[PDB]
Amino acid sequence: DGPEKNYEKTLAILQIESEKAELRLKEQEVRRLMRARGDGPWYQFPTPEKEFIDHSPKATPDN
Amino acid sequence: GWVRPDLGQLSKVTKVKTDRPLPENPYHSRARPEPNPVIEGDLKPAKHGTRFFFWTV
Repeated sequence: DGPEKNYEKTLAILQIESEKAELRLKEQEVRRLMRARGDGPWYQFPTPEKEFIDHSPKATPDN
Repeated sequence: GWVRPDLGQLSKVTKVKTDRPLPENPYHSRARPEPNPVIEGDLKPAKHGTRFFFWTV
């Protein structure tokens, strides 16, 4: 084929490889923030299930 | 005129009428901290696949 194909394929490859490089750097920045701040969907660490708290009236009033 | 309650009557759970207001925050609790906001959207395939080193797919 002509030079066009090799040229424009190389442009297509470079774009793919470039978009991937920025996503990989963006994931490290994201993972650094979720882990240190716990305000994101990741690195959520368990806290006791509140559904097993006994809400009934007790033998004593002060509860 | 006093009648002795039968067996089981003193242990019943009765309803009492009073004009005292119902407390609304009996535990003096603070405001519960906000939940982490949910993320909206439908799943799309991962951009350029796994993006794992040199693997393409």
